[PDB]
Amino acid sequence: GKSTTLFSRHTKAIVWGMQTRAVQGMLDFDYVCSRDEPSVAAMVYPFTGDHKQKFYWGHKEILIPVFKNMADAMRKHPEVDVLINFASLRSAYDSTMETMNYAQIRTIAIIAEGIPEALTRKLIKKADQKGVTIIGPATVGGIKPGCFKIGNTGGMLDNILASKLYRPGSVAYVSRSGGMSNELNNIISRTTDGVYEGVAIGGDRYPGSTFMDHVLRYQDTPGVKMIVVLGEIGGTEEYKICRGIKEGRLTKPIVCWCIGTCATQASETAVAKNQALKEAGVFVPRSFDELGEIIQSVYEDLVANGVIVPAQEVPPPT
Amino acid sequence: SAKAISEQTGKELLYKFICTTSAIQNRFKYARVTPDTDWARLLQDHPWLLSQNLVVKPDQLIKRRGKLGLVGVNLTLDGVKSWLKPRLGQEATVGKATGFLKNFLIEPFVPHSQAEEFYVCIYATREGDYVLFHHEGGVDVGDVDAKAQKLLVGVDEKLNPEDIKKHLLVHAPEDKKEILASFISGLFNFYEDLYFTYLEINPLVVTKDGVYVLDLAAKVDATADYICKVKWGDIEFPPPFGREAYPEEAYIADLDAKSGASLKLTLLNPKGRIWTMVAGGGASVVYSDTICDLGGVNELANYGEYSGAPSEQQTYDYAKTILSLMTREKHPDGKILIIGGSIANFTNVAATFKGIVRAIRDYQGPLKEHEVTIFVRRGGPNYQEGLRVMGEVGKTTGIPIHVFGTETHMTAIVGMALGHRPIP
Repeated sequence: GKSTTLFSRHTKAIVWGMQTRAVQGMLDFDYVCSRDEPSVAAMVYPFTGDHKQKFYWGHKEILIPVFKNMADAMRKHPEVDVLINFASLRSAYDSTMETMNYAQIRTIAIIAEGIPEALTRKLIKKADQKGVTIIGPATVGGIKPGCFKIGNTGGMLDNILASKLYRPGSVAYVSRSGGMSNELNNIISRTTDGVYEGVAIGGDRYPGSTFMDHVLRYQDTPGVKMIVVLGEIGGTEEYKICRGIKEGRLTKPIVCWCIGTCATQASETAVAKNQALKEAGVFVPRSFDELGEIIQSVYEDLVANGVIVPAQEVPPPT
Repeated sequence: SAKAISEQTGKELLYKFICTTSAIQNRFKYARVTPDTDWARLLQDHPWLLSQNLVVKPDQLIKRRGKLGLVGVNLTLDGVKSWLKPRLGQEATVGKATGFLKNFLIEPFVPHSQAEEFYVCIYATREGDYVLFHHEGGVDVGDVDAKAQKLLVGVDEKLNPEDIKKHLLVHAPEDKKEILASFISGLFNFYEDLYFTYLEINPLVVTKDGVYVLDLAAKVDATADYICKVKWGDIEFPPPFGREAYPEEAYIADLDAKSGASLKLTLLNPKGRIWTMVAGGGASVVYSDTICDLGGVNELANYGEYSGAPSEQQTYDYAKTILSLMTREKHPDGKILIIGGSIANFTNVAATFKGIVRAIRDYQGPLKEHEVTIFVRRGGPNYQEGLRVMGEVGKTTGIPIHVFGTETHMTAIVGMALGHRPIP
């Protein structure tokens, strides 16, 4: 079965690929989050021999092992349950398939854009079989403030600090775009106590995980008090949210806006989706231009009713 | 993404690569005709054009050609030339689409009965590929999705020939089940081998003489190039039937092809007063939504984006195309340029904005003459430096340029630009 909780302040990850700038970005994030320890335990890269890479954990200097063979990495780091896969599109399929032969790995982020749809269907098939959650392909990843950040998600520390992604709030979100993920970080931090978790499922035809996959997790996560979904014209994914609410599976306040209203099957339009979600009791704004307003409005109501109790701002470390 | 290919491309690949014991007739017997066709040369290259009567039809991703009377059937070569005179190079309308008929396919006519027409289709879904068969194909096939026998070939599964026989072909003539079964098996292996996501043959014709592929439509997964290039060759992905591309659209597409950055431009109304230049896929959709929501749909000049960390030179080249396009004619109310976007994760905002600045500087004179006002909202790496040089080039040139940061709601500038709200 698939996990409800993908990441925590104790998550350890293996990074596949040679991505020192991204790894250092994650460590800077880890440090400002006041994690006890670095979130990246090791790297895997078959194109070179074992060795170590130099990184900084605060002002301290540390070494992260890089393994030629994935098995060595897994075995020496049994505590790792997340793999972030920066493989190029030519290597992404085999490396992801190989990763799922190791049951410690419960979550895989697949970064590469351009993986053939038929290969992604096979990744999905194996992942659903093994109970492994896939975020992506063709995604920057996602972020869980105070806990874990996938690769380049959330930009520079400048951005991490401005949108206060170094500590949790009460709002979870999902979208296809990481372009729009960062905007969601910004909108949510200016209008609420901040992001609790955000995921970008990526733009491919068959995402490894869907909107509904994550909305369910959020529904089953006590720390999450409200949910924001940025949907889009095309496909019927958002209707699964309607049904979830009508069936009573989904009870927390949900805000949703589907982009693509000006694109001029019928049920697949942003217009139709927006209207149907609204009738189902989803908080849907008149337009993107009012998305922040309605998020803020739903948030203030949850604060008034004691559902959200805004934590006190503590400044971040160095 | 999946992209359509021409009928001729699809047929060529099928004739080249399908492996079936069932005998496929008229392999490679097709000739392509355009307005630039040398007819004496074509005849010498396809002498078979004289050996029997012909069929001629446009090959430009138009559906229902037969029933809409766009197919010339059972004609001599002269009759084909005659049928072409009033059509080739002329405008035609199909549904809400209008364009020039400029690409035609000539094939041999195949005499056959309606009872010899069948329907086959294969298409991709998340759960696998569906294979469809119906025993009554053709222009008259009707609502085939409601009627056809259907079978899902699951992810990483095999199409079982017994299922084809015992389920797909239950309603087919008993003497044709064997040839049909072999063909479909072959068609499916081909579909999978060449990374198709859609493959329709309607009608598929079987006579005493064998199998004829009369009509074909198809899409392949274009991202599979690195796997299939050895079989695909220089495969071409045609645009939908409609207007021709503008030279500037072709230039941007060529820009796009030459890099991992995404660079897209489509002109809606080249005389519209509202131009956009947005960073981010989602963002560009949202800005267009916003413009239409506020009543600007008829003045919306273009849509597109520049994404995925383009360099300063690439952004310069993109921007100068836009600036040229928006300075062809004056508008009585002047014009608006929306330079917007969400907050980038890795695009270098300082690098890209330097490109746009250079472009603004080269076109400053006409931009003033055309009363262009520029609104800018952007975040990401080095964004502060980017906004600075952008405001700065406004002061230097005398072009009104209002710049905003992440404190401003992404779409707010649209309302400002259109005078629905004040500029702070």
